[PDB]
Amino acid sequence: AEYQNIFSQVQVRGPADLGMTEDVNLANRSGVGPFSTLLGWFGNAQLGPIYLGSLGVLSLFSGLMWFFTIGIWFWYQAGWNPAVFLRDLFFFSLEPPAPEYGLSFAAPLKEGGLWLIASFFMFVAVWSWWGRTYLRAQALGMGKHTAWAFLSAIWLWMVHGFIYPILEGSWSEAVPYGIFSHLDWTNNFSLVHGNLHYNPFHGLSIAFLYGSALLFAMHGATILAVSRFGGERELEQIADRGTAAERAALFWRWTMGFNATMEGIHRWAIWMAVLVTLTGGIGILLSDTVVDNWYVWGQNHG
Amino acid sequence: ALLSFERKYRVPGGTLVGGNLFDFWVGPFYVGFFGVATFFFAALGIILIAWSAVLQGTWNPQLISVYPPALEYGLGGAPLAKGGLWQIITICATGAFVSWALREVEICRKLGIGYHIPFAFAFAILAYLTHVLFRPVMMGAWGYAFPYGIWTHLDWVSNTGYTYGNFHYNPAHMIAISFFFTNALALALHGALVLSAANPEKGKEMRTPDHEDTFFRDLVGYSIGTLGIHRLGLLLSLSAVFFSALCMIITGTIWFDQWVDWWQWWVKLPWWANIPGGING
Amino acid sequence: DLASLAIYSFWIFLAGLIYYLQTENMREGYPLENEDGTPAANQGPFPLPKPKTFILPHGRGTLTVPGPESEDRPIALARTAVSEGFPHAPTGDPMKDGVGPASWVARRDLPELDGHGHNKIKPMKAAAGFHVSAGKNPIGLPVRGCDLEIAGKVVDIWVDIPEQMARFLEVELKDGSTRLLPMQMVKVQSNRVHVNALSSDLFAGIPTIKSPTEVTLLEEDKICGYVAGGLMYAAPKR
Ligand code: BCL
Ligand code: BCL
Ligand code: BCL
Ligand code: BCL
Ligand SMILES: CC[C@H]1c2cc3[nH]c4c(c3C)C(=O)[C@H](C(=O)OC)c4c3nc(cc4[nH]c(cc(n2)[C@@H]1C)c(C(C)=O)c4C)[C@@H](C)[C@@H]3CCC(=O)OC/C=C(\C)CCC[C@H](C)CCC[C@H](C)CCCC(C)C
Ligand SMILES: CC[C@H]1c2cc3[nH]c4c(c3C)C(=O)[C@H](C(=O)OC)c4c3nc(cc4[nH]c(cc(n2)[C@@H]1C)c(C(C)=O)c4C)[C@@H](C)[C@@H]3CCC(=O)OC/C=C(\C)CCC[C@H](C)CCC[C@H](C)CCCC(C)C
Ligand SMILES: [Fe+3]
Ligand SMILES: [Mn+2]
Repeated sequence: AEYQNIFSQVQVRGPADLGMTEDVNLANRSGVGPFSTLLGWFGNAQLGPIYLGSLGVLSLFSGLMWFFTIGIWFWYQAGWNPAVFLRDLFFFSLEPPAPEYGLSFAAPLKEGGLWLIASFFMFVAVWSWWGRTYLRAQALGMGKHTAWAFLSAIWLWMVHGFIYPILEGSWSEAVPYGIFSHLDWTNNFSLVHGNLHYNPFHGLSIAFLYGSALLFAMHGATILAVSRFGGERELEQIADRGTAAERAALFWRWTMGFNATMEGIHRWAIWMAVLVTLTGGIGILLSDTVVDNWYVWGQNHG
Repeated sequence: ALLSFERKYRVPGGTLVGGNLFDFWVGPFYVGFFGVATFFFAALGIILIAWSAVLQGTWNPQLISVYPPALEYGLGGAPLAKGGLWQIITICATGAFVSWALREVEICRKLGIGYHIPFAFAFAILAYLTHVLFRPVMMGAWGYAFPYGIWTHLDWVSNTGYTYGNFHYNPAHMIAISFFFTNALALALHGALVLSAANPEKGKEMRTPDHEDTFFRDLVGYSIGTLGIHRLGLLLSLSAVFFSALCMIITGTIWFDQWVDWWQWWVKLPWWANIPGGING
Repeated sequence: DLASLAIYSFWIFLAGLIYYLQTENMREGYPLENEDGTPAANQGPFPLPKPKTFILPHGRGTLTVPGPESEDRPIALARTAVSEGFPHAPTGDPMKDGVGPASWVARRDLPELDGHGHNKIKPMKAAAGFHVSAGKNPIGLPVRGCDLEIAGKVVDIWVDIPEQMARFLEVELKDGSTRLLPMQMVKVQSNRVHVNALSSDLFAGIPTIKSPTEVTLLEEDKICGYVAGGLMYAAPKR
């Protein structure tokens, strides 16, 4: 039997590589953390350092408040009782304000107003955060690829709890922070607009999600069978092809009628997925406002 | 008909069976015994897919569809039209994913690399099998499987799920869902990185596998590093699918009731089980 | 309606992405060559993209693809048949010759750098502060081939300084010289390193490095490659 380089067989360490530097302000860099012999069987064993700018704080700060505001209220419902808390942990839920309030900011604390608070923070913490991944990429004079891909999500997120909700007139159309509740919220939304198996921008999103699990499953299996040729180094194969990428290639082209490259395969991917939340943000964005039943429209196509 | 660097490879060998007999190409397509096989099965299949569309009385694809043998047949033979074909059409579909897997193997041998690929692939095979071979035999009835159809199999999913109410509650199916989510978040990145390392701001030198790392670390205080990621991925997926196949082999055989119910066991725990307040008191 | 519109228009958007994608993936390997290396008739439906330029680092230059395709070397292979798509016999010894599974590429005779500009791949004994931090250390351990005979021993491990990772095992052969082996192709155990790929007697054949403290990209390929090839040409002894 052979080595499947799934986990390394030997670990090795050296000092801490405090990372490149370029324009980055090393002042906001943190001190390095410890090395785990754990992650080490899988990937790096090095933890840290971490760049916490002003933005890094903001985002994280609102990040908690958000997460906290949800805690308080869960504590309220459990009647300040721990065991309860631990028992009904999943059924608790901070629901949006009521349909009557529509899109107003008067909603009484106990009915929506605490749900608004929490969202307010989540926004800020999601946008400020996106933002960081920009700058960091900039401090690295690197491709805003990442900063873009992420947006793709913020997309779906933005529709799911702000765009769509503003288009149906009321806060009561958004999702509630809850573990089982939102689960259902989904289910209902499915039934409330014909069946979603029909909404095509949903049939599509399925495709990609699925697709990303098909692709990624490949790229990895692949890279792995051609590491014994220093293939993991996709970067330096790009700039100076090796037998790694050649072999990566011919296997697929002798298999499925074609092939990618080492830079390329990375663009397939990137999209293959960026599109799950893209097609989506649409799909949902349409059901109800532009199409009240999806089965129907599966008959007329208008 | 060949890539610029294709010739220095096309040597003979790599055959698991038949020797050189089928050791050759056709278009950029490798062949081998299994190349053939998946041809045999595929065709034979596409054909019995045409007989049921006539026996069905239509040639619109979205409409075409072939159905399992109804519950009444059990786990035995069924008249063509009512399951019979569905049965041979599955056989074929099977022999062709399998063949298609082995051929891949021969390739990993002529190209002398890893078996990571077909291996990986063997999972989606499994996932398939569960559907048309495992779950059914335990629930004792072919019928329980899905219908090969463009929308009919969708409805096969829609009703089967709801047979257990909201399916979100089947927990094994929560798991499966997480992976199908991260995985994708993964590829999302790998691709954003690699490419944000490889296509820097205009005017600068390619970046380095070193820059990649620094990113994340300065972003989420950690890097799994280029080999790991590519390992992470293999897992995120194979798992995501390992589990699905799981939450289905259990639905109807060991848990068949309301899924959402299952979850009582937790709230119905001695200590807190009674206490008043919350949502279950 | 707005929904029909949007669903078509996406299709269009989707087609065009496919394009862009497909092309982008041809900056290498393309154009196709006939079985004698002369351009091909049918280049398919997709065109060669307009060349793009990579500004390599550490002044090592520029890369521009699509570029002028060159194997840059001799291929000891000949047709076994009259018509196309057949195998291509190895005139001699595929191992030495650099063909098939053993094939190796003409990549710069330079080594991979890290991002600071100092040699990416170094050998432990010179790697400052680098030690084995976990697992069965193979240093001093005996190397056994596929025929089950000893062939040398381990004297050092080379490591990816930046990615703190292990990629090779400097092996000292019977004749006092060393050969590098591909981690990913060895199976360290309790009392021995076991290489399935090669048998004792071919260990020598493993190509050598000019510098003992660094290895050039071109150099890695030749090794691994040779190593690989072992899987199929070394089988009559394994
Ligand atoms: C996983 C749980 C359910 C299931 C649930 C769903 C759900 C839910 C959805 C689909 C959807 C799809 N499913 Mg399904 N599907 C199942 C099992 C299968 C099997 C099988 C052999 O078991 C097949 C071929 C398919 C195929 C398909 C696609 C036609 C379509 C998705 C596109 C996609 O993302 O592809 C991923 C892979 C690729 C893009 C690769 C390219 C290969 C293409 C897709 C092959 C098409 C083959 C054609 C159907 C068969 C031709 C055979 C003839 C003999 C020539 N499903 C099981 C039973 N499927 C989606 C849909 O309805 O879209 C309109 C959708 O929303
Ligand atoms: C029973 C209900 C319906 C149904 C109803 C819906 C509904 C309703 C929706 C989907 C949506 C989706 N469905 Mg569905 N769906 C059904 C059946 C299926 C089947 C199947 C095989 O049967 C499949 C494959 C799918 C697949 C999919 C996906 C393609 C898509 C979601 C992508 C995603 O990952 O979003 C998840 C990704 C994100 C949320 C990314 C954004 C990340 C955010 C911003 C991060 C927040 C972080 C937080 C602040 C921090 C937390 C951690 C901190 C440490 C605290 N559905 C059934 C039939 N489906 C969604 C869609 O958009 O459809 C068009 C959607 O709205
Ligand atoms: C698009 C379709 C639906 C939808 C459909 C589904 C479906 C279907 C499933 C989930 C599941 C989950 N969904 Mg959801 N989900 C939607 C919108 C959201 C929103 C939001 C702000 O809009 C959030 C925070 C979540 C969050 C979650 C997770 C709790 C859980 C998945 C784990 C996972 O894969 O993690 C991946 C995470 C990462 C890669 C990031 C790391 C973050 C870590 C793991 C911490 C997460 C903490 C969690 C969010 C805390 C919740 C408690 C707070 C008090 C609110 N969903 C929309 C409305 N969701 C799955 C489940 O079963 O859960 C139990 C599941 O099956
Ligand atoms: C109301 C319905 C229920 C529900 C009921 C079910 C049920 C019931 C099932 C799933 C299953 C799945 N569900 Mg669900 N599911 C729901 C909601 C969701 C949501 C969501 C966001 O709401 C999500 C993300 C999912 C996600 C998922 C997936 C994890 C999983 C299917 C993937 C898989 O492994 O396929 C398996 C993949 C394969 C079989 C494909 C293998 C490839 C084959 C062999 C090759 C085909 C080749 C082709 C014919 C030829 C191509 C060649 C041509 C020339 C091109 N569900 C709701 C709540 N879900 C399924 C599962 O777990 O399956 C195991 C399942 O049975
Ligand atoms: C195709 C789209 C895919 C995708 C992409 C994606 N997600 C992304 C990105 C991208 C490209 C990011 O750049 C961003 C990221 O940063 O990723 C690493 C992100 C991200 N995707 C996330 C989640 C996520 N993505 C998902 C999905 C997907 N993401 C898709 C598959 C899903 C699911 C399950 O479908 C989830 C849950 C986030 C983790 C992350 C963006 C982070 C964010 O928005 O944060 C706001 C800030 C907070 C929540 C801060 C507080 C966190 C804790 C509550 C703190 C409390 C404890 C701590 C110990 C306290 C310490 C205190 C100190 C004082 C000591
Ligand atoms: C972790 C599991 C994930 C995964 C992995 C995966 N798929 C893989 C591999 C791997 C590792 C491959 O190596 C292999 C490949 O080579 O891909 C390029 C493949 C592959 N995954 C494929 C499809 C596929 N994978 C899917 C999913 C997934 N694959 C998961 C997300 C799905 C979805 C989303 O459901 C599909 C459709 C194939 C394109 C390809 C393998 C090629 C192949 O099997 O070819 C031979 C094909 C035939 C012989 C087709 C004809 C068959 C019969 C004669 C008739 C048709 C019968 C069938 C029942 C009809 C169904 C109709 C529906 C409408 C109901
Ligand atoms: Fe990659
Ligand atoms: Mn509505």
